Amino acid sequence: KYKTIKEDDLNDVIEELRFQLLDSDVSYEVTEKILEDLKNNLIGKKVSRREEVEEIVINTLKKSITEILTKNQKTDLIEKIRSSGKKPFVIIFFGVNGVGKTTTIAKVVNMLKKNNLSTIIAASDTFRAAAQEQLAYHASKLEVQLIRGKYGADPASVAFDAISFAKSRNIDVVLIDTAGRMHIDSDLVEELKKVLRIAKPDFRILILDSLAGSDALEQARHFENNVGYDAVILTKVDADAKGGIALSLAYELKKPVVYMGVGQNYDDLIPFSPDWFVERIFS
Amino acid sequence: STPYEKAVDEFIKDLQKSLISSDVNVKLVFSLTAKIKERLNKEKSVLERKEWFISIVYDELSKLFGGKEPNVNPTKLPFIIMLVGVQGSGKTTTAGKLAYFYKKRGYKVGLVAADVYRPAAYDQLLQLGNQIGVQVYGEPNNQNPIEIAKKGVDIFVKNKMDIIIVDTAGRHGYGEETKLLEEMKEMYDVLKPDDVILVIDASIGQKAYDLASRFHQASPIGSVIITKMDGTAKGGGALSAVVATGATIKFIGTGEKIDELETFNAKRFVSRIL
Ligand SMILES: Nc1nc2c(ncn2[C@@H]2O[C@H](COP(=O)(O)OP(=O)(O)NP(=O)(O)O)[C@@H](O)[C@H]2O)c(=O)[nH]1
Ligand SMILES: Nc1nc2c(ncn2[C@@H]2O[C@H](COP(=O)(O)OP(=O)(O)NP(=O)(O)O)[C@@H](O)[C@H]2O)c(=O)[nH]1
Ligand SMILES: Nc1nc2c(ncn2[C@@H]2O[C@H](COP(=O)(O)O)[C@@H](O)[C@H]2O)c(=O)[nH]1
Ligand SMILES: [Mg+2]
Ligand SMILES: [Mg+2]
Repeated sequence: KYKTIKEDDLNDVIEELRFQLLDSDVSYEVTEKILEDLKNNLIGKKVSRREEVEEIVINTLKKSITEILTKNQKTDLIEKIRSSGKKPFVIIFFGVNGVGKTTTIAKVVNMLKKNNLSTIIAASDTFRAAAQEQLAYHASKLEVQLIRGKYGADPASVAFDAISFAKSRNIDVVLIDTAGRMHIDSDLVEELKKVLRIAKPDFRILILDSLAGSDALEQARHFENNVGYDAVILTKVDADAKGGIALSLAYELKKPVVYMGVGQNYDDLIPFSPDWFVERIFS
Repeated sequence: STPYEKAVDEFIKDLQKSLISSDVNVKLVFSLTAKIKERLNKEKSVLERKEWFISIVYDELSKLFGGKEPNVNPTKLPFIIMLVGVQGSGKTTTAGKLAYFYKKRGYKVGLVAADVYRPAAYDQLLQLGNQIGVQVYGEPNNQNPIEIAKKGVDIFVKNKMDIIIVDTAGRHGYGEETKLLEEMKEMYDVLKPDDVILVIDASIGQKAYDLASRFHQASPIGSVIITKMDGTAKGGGALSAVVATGATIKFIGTGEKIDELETFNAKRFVSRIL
């Protein structure tokens, strides 16, 4: 009654799926493993005669991707903060140059304000031209306090002062901005580790650019090994980017994406949902 | 199936994986490798010579963006450069790096801050200008980027600058930002720049071809600068952007410091892509 799936039944559809995932910026190596998983799960399985093999394959993949992402989800960040007895709850943001750290911090402030949580920002990028002025504009528009630190202060001193200030004023959250840095830059990685030792953050967020190809996974791997982080925010998804890095992160590193940036305004931030990701990719 | 035909096939298969893994646009990898395969079957009794295979790859890849060392000294003076590219790609920093490169070569350089959207865009470029000793024109109170661009170009031409470099706001051109492509076209029509330079992050993935194509249709891209080559990205997406536009790659960025810009080297880049 039921037909048995053989490898030959799967070849054409596996190739179409491979090019769909690759086009979605799921890296080559992860795409291959996922499709090998898929083939192995299906070889030998029975199926009705007038059922289309191709559709069972596609649905099995959508279901496997949904499970890979759903299993990696953690507690919602706002619930984490509210359930935390820590004041302030300290969050740090890092990642390579230009990915969107500073702007994402502003969106996070906006989201926290809507959830009735008080916030201050530590301007701990003390290197790049106009890094503090850029944050000062956002802080002013969001009507939150920016801590710039004393004149000439290094990133750790700025963060230390920000946390001390938040403690005495019972501020709910401190958000630490950091300069862009390459994951292979030993000196700057050390500068970051120095801020971490001093700030002891409750949550660490790596920022990845969703327009980035295979290097985004490489950034994530290196930073996890040299620094360590809790979650990822993917930016610039509004550039018609599929964001296949989300799948690679879960599959390879067991790291979750918690939000996605979808524009340059403060409201342009959405939570990550497996279902939403699967629909984006396959539709 | 001849032993040679088999050799060609396995070589082409391995090359396809390599280029895709380096983020070259997938469709492009297949069309490029199809041409290469055809050449390997038509050109040069003999069996597989990997060395000859590789030479044809380097040849077809080098064709794909020009052999010739880029000329980076302006044709006529004054020479107006307009920098464009995706949010965060490195435009403002690269403007400073370019100003530094030409100043070191004895040119009078002016920088124009024509980004009115990003907070502290003006401050950022002014600080870079202050650092390297190059004059920056901008109007922080003006919300019309074209007016700033035009006024800045006109003042620097009048004062006999040799090279004038216009920094512009980041944009990707999709969804709502189709209007930003229209604004870029309008700026292009008004300035009539001598070179439109697409500044592109080395790490860019599979969107690169279509995104660069959208840019090119709005305002023709003359040159490309690939930033962040000090990172680990292979750079195949940047290669894809170059093929979509027919533009010439002139410089790469190799760090955050203002002197970290160098002329593009085709052979090394092919080797990097692998
Ligand atoms: N379209 C779009 N642009 C975004 C998004 N997130 C950030 N950007 C834009 O990307 C650019 C770079 O953002 P920025 O916050 O300065 O990034 P950064 O990582 O802090 N840069 P740096 O490493 O130099 O500090 C800005 O123009 C910002 O508005 C997003 O989700 N969508
Ligand atoms: N490591 C490295 N960083 C670079 C390179 N070029 C630029 N950067 C860094 O990349 C980040 C983004 O630079 P920026 O000039 O602000 O880019 P932009 O395209 O003007 N941004 P926007 O689109 O928001 O206006 C900065 O941190 C800058 O220092 C490079 O070659 N290497
Ligand atoms: N809220 C607000 N922002 C403004 C106004 N005029 C300019 N800006 C902002 O100033 C920035 C551009 O000037 P600067 O480069 O000098 O920062 C942009 O972020 C722009 O949105 C205004 O009237 N209100
Ligand atoms: Mg920043
Ligand atoms: Mg800029």
